[PDB]
Amino acid sequence: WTVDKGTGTSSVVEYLANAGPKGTEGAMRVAPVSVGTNVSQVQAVTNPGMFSMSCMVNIATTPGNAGQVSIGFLDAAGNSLPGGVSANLGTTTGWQVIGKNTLRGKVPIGAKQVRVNIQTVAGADVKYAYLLCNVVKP
Amino acid sequence: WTVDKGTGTSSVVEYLANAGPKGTEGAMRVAPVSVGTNVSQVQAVTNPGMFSMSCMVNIATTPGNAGQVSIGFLDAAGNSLPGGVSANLGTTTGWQVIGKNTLRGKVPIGAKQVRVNIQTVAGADVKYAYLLCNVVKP
Repeated sequence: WTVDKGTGTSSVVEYLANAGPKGTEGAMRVAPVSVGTNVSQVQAVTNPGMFSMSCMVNIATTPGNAGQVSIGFLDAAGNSLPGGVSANLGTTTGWQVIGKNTLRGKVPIGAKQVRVNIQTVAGADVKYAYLLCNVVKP
Repeated sequence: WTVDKGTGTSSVVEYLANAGPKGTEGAMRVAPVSVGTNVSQVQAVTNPGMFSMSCMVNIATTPGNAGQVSIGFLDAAGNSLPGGVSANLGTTTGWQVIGKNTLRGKVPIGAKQVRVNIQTVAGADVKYAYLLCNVVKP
């Protein structure tokens, strides 16, 4: 996972053992300060395809929308393509599922890469687990 | 194939025509000096998957165990993952099959690349042929 805290120098992004939904699995806690932190991963993908992702998110505290989880597609040169999807985390506390009707779609024509990004706003304390994406091809 | 002789500048790694098991195919001869020579190749692979590999090896001379053939898995970021396997070449001379109950397993989740390494110890002279690995999946 690529952790970009930006200028948010003291932002806390940490692995926590036994902190997931069941208490037996790992979790990633992101607590940005002043400015937001983005955690991302990029992998190879090809058209045609269909995808759906689910996430386990536990927002402890937030000053508003806690952030967003996004899926983007890139061509061979790294340029963004149409077909991106995003799910806002909201403000409701407790372990919850993201995102049933949001993080889904078709693999865009020309896509070489798929990138997931987890954005947590400044002032939010959120734990993430089970970042599961599946891409099914014909 | 990537030939890494390490500190052994005098190590001999050569292609030999008509030197394989049948006398009609190519073979690679490795005769390392001072330190062992490692020949490797990396290719992309991802979960889900299962794999098995076989090798044809002819040990001409060896001081001890002639070396090993290994398969390892790496993610996109270059981290080594569990599920690696290795097969020792032993001391028996003549064309023989390596990897039957050793170079096999499941592709670990998160794996983005698979790397084979052929290791020949210093002072050993062995020929390799038919380095056939299969990952069953489309």
